[PDB]
Amino acid sequence: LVPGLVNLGNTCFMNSLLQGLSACPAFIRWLEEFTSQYSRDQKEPPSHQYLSLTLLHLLKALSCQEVTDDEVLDASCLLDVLRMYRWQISSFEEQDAHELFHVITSSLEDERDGSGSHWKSQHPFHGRLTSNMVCKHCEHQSPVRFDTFDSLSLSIPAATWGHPLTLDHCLHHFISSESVRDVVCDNCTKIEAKGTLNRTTFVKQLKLGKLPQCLCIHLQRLSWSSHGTPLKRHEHVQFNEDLSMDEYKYHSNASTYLFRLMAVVVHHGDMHSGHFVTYRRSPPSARNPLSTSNQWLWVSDDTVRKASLQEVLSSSAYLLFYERVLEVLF
Amino acid sequence: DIVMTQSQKFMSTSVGDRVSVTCKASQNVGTNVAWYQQKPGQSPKALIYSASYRYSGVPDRFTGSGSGTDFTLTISNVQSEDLAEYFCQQYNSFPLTFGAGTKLELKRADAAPTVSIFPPSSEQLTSGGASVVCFLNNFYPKDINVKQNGVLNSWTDQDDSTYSMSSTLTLTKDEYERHNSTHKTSTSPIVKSFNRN
Amino acid sequence: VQLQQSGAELVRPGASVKLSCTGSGFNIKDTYMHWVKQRPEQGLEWIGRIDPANGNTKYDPKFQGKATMTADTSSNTAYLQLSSLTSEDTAVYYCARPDGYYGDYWGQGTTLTVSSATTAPSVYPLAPVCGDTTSSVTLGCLVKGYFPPVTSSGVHTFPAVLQSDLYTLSSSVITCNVASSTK
Ligand SMILES: */C(N)=[N+]1\[C@H]2CC[C@@H]1[C@H](NC(=O)c1ccc(-c3cccc(C4(C#N)CC4)c3)cc1Cl)C2
Ligand SMILES: [Zn+2]
Repeated sequence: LVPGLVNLGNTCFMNSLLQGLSACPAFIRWLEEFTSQYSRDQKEPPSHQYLSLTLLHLLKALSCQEVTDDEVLDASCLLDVLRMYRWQISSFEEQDAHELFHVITSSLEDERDGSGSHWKSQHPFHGRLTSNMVCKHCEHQSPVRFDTFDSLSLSIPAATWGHPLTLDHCLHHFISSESVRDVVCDNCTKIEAKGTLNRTTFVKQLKLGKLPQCLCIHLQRLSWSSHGTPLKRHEHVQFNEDLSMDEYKYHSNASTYLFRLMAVVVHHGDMHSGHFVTYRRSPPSARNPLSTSNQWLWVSDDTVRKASLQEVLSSSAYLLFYERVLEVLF
Repeated sequence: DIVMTQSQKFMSTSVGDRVSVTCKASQNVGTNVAWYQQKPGQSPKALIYSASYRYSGVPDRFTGSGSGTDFTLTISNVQSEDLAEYFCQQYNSFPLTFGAGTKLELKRADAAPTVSIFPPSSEQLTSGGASVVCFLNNFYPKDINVKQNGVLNSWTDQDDSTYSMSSTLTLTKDEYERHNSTHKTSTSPIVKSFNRN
Repeated sequence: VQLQQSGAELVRPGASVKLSCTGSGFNIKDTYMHWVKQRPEQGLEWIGRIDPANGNTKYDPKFQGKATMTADTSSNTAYLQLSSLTSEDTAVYYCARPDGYYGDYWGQGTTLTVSSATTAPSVYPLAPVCGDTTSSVTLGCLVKGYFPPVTSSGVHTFPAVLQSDLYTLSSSVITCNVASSTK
């Protein structure tokens, strides 16, 4: 049992996300850590943490049982604090669970930068990509260039052979990078007779450098047609409860990076009828707070329902919330 | 285009063996390879998709593995149902190229062939023909080499399990009577004789 | 539930042909369909891909100006058209419909053969009479030069070989028993 969240009208892009975030215990602990961290010898006091305390207040209530039977919470307080930051919704496509995830993370970085005299920890969704290039003709490679992410936003590939789509396919499609042409190579010492070794073709190599504690994967199901009309991807992408991320590592080593599914945000319907909804694990009890559960839930604003894993895995995922786990035992 | 290269066109196995068929890609094809099975006289059967996922009805014996550029299909606790041709298929890029195909084969203790040759039948000479034939029967290691132009070879698919072959020359009447004058297990050839009378 | 195909046939080089595939427990409009060529040395070759719900067809560019893909919904049938044939086009052609739970559906093969052809053979025994009884000895026979496909222990039979625009075959073990053919 978890408490529901009220939604009169346009607030279910936040309810669905809040049910997903509250299913990531590492994100909750980071908030308890982030909202209580400070430095002793500093002379400036820390800037106030309206968002991270409001977000922690909600997510901690969404990771316990409902405090009175069948209670329904009200997260409108969080809408008000996000408007104290730089954010207002202008159009309908900003009522997006993925857009809000970036509005929240971006605003938590504001709270982090706003207390710069005190060490505040970095949030567990943060990770890095590594750009790299290798010369086809001489195997020489470039220094790495870094890029940062809070979610792996994956474009959904077009069908070649009619095999089912997998999260492996969408992830590889995102990291897979092309051959490049007309590029000078210094190990080849090329251009022309101005050096004396064998314009070349490179291969771009994009892989994962820092893998986050909480991994957010986004399927780009909502896009626009050629001529200004909404395009929705309905194709099922097959995902699993346990996810190996070793095939995407930059570093060539044997240590394993493994993730366990915590929640799935789903988008149902189309225009007028469209709705965001969330599958999530049930939170552990105040006894055994440390041992997570294997009973899933389906949460739709004020409505909460028990769900089977077959139901979660057969859904049409929009956001997949994975959390780093060490070994397979469950 | 994508070139899909499998290592060996034939691969030997025991009956309860662990076999791994391998494939090398031209470049990174992501996870997008599928493995097919084909028994002789039948159409292909898809086994694995997305490099490692199985279809319905595919036994736990079949493990797909690999990412990007190198891939392997593994059959462990092999069964007598698994002797067939095996293909890889890439569907990352058009065209949807296939591999070359590996026939996996059942091994027993080695055996040398038994040989025969037969001169042209009178029905040939009485109609102008003069073809001569060789039989190369029941060799176990499949490899051979046998001896000019006018030649034809034909191989059986291995049975008891063993291979067998026919070979022949196709001469005409006058030139046959005018010009009258190996295997893995042997150091020397054993081709028999015919001369005349 | 089958993905049924048309039978085989022969034509001369330079002609043009059409092949057919039809469903039996599904509507081909639901999902994409492929055609692939198979022959023993060059192997399996994908020729193209059709979305039977519309006219969209994607080809391998080696076939693009020589193969042609069509379909019809009410007859639940897709067609592959082949133009200006040569001996290199002699092959078996499959249709394919993908599935997400089961493996993809393939049909029974459609063989296609081209040559400047018909010929019924004469069979020639292979007894080594002038040899020696040495028992543990073997015999056989052959059928020479046929076109276009021809009719117990101890026996082995070798597959047919195109001598030159006609077939030859032999088997090993006179007693032969062990209008295509006309015994
Ligand atoms: C509760 N969850 N519901 C009410 C509030 C939020 C939703 C309902 N809104 C939508 O379902 C909604 C939101 C956003 C899009 C969207 C996002 C991004 C891109 C697009 C595209 C455009 N334009 C390309 C389609 C659409 C769609 C929907 Cl249906 C109301
Ligand atoms: Zn170079």
